[PDB]
Amino acid sequence: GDVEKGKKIFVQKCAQCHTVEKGGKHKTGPNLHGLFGRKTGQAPGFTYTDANKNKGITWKEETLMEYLENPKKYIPGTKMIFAGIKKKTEREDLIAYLKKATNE
Amino acid sequence: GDVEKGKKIFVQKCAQCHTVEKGGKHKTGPNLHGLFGRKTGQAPGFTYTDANKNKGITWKEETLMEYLENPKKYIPGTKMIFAGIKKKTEREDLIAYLKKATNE
Amino acid sequence: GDVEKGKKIFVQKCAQCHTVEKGGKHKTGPNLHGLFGRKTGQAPGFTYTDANKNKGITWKEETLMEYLENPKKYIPGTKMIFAGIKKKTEREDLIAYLKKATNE
Ligand code: HEC
Ligand code: HEC
Ligand code: HEC
Repeated sequence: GDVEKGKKIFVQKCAQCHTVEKGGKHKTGPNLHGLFGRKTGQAPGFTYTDANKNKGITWKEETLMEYLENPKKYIPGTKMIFAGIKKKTEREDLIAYLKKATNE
Repeated sequence: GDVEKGKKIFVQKCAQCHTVEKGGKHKTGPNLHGLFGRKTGQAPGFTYTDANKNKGITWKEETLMEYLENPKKYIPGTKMIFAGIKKKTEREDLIAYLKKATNE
Repeated sequence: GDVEKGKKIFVQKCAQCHTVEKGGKHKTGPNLHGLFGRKTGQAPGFTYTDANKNKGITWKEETLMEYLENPKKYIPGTKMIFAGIKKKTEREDLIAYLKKATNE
């Protein structure tokens, strides 16, 4: 595989939601560092859909090749954009900030 | 709730689509200034889905807690990304612009 | 139509995914230069959905007016955000890059 071309593909189609560096930050999507040889939905600090959290497979060339071809087909129920916040604590904190920030 | 903590959440999951400050601009989503105590779909100058426009509830701790847990469940039909432009005149202006810029 | 207003509409609701200038880059969506008088899904260098690729209509005021009011109704199956990579080649390159970058 051509790593050089890979980078460019990532910048145009993935970077908007993903970071790859170690210690990288979470955005719309989880940080991808340490992806290979690891099971789906295990990036620390990120809240996945139950589907991505339980797909159960290990990310590698074969699995990635099939997933990236059609994510929704490989993992029915996965969501690429905001679909809500599960943790009650998280929602509470967000709402606290909102009651303050939107009340200038 | 924790205001600080909530800000990091907003920045990571909401900022790309929402502004909170008074007079702040609409983006993909409506500016959220004066959210609390206001009825759904009432931000001046933003075109909501008929669903969000007519949900008929008032934004507050409880209503927001349920909505943020699962947006589309609370307001079936709500759209997070471009789903079209209702106003005929707006589509006309936009098209006149494209007619100019894409042929230049 | 009012081009000046049209430019404002495009900046707020289209710019994030589309460029218009000749030689413009492809982002989430395809560069739109040369849109008028061309068949759907004909932008060089962009991988459209089979739906957008074969809608078979010519982009003109009449067609755009309908499309812009409700895209998915006009072209069912069309996707506005990442829905997968068709070409096995790109997937291999992307995966080769990830293999390196995510392993820092
Ligand atoms: C935002 C609009 C995204 C774009 C564009 C891309 N991805 Fe993504 N990805 C996104 C989210 C929110 C999620 C999780 C969804 C869920 O169901 O919880 C993901 C997840 C992945 C994963 C799996 C990670 C894991 O299981 O730990 C991979 C491997 C992945 N995304 C890859 C990927 C690539 C390579 C992209 C560009 C081609 C890409 N994504 C774009 C959000 C978004
Ligand atoms: C990203 C979040 C987008 C936004 C916002 C807008 N568009 Fe888009 N558009 C996007 C994609 C990914 C695609 C292709 C979808 C597919 O099925 O492959 C498109 C396509 C168009 C087209 C047709 C291009 C062609 O036939 O060659 C047009 C005419 C178009 N989009 C226009 C457009 C305008 C004017 C927008 C704002 C009002 C707009 N798009 C937003 C992604 C996104
Ligand atoms: C991307 C686009 C987003 C993201 C990532 C978030 N929201 Fe927001 N939001 C968006 C839109 C286009 C709409 C309106 C949808 C429709 O018309 O059906 C909204 C609306 C809200 C609302 C209700 C506003 C109102 O009734 O006046 C709220 C309270 C809201 N969104 C909040 C919100 C928060 C706190 C987010 C982060 C967790 C968030 N959104 C993300 C679009 C988008």
